[PDB]
Amino acid sequence: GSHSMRYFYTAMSRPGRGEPRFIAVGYVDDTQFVRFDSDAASPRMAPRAPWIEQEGPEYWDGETRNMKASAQTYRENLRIALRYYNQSEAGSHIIQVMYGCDVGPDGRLLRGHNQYAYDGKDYIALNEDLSSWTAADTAAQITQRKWEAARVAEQLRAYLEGLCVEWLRRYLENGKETLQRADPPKTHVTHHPISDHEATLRCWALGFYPAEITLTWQRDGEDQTQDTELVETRPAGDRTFQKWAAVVVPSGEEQRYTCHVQHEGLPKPLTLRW
Amino acid sequence: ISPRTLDAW
Amino acid sequence: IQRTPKIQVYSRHPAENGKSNFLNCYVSGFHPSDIEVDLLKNGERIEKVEHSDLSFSKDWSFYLLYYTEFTPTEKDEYACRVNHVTLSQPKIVKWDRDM
Repeated sequence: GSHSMRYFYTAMSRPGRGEPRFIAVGYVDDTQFVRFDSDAASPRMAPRAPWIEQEGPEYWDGETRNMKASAQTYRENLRIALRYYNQSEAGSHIIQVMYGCDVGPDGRLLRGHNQYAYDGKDYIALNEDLSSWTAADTAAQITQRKWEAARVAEQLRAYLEGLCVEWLRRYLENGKETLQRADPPKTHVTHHPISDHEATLRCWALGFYPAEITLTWQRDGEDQTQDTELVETRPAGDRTFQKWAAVVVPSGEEQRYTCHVQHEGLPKPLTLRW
Repeated sequence: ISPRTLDAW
Repeated sequence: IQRTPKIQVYSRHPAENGKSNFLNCYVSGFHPSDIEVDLLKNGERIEKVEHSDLSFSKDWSFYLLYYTEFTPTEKDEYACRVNHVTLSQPKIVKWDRDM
């Protein structure tokens, strides 16, 4: 179906402990495929998925160069942000950046993304038009003005419509056995007595990929949204994800509860019961 | 591939 | 404005005593990014712990997976010990094989 590529950068200042650390990671959908860490003994863009390993030395050296340059830019941006927010050089701060393109099944750009945060708060974002900006605050408006003046959006649009989509298409092909394979959840319901008149029904989804999944409990065919404990989808470490949804049910009423599982790897949503 | 769009804030 | 980690401790595969598995501690939703995570076996720090590369969610909060190969038994207690600036003391989350 649809796919995405994302790059995420985190630049973390640490006054008195050297230059800000810069860590970048790249994802296709929910699969990390590259990393860079400026604190590594020998910093390089490094593969983190098998299907990227085939990329040649020009790719790796180019990515490494780009990451080192990006680290420098974001170290500068950290210094700039201090100014824009009237902040001390003594504090630790963080810039995060996301870039992304989403494509449809035919590989055509659905939309592009480029967003920035400072200390975990939205700073500036490229709008969906890939032409204009939304600045979160008056500091970011300074950046906006600079980026409007320099027609930065055009360069970003060029990347997002062009290389991002093209390289995503390539990765999708090279990694098709995994990137284009949904692993449906392995589902089951467990029962955990809490007391003589209540038990937890926990609906498990395991081993699924991609991460997007909907687990819902119904009681008498009514969604138990407010009464469901839903843990964050979590990585198993083998590429797949896990999630559970639990409801506390009256003893003997277990059959009034149905767990509903929606996942792209399922031809139809599953209904489960204890 | 990572973007080369390096813009100072 | 800081965000405290969510912590899940769990295994890669359903736990089966005497069968090799991976013990995971997934820390997420935190900000800033510095975080100390230990996996504990009977209160003692496991030496061979790896973690994922720092990434973050759409709300900019960070997540990391820490993990180690382990062979669960009936008696051995596993835990994840997390320290973060938002925490006055390390938070210990015990591995519960049913969660």
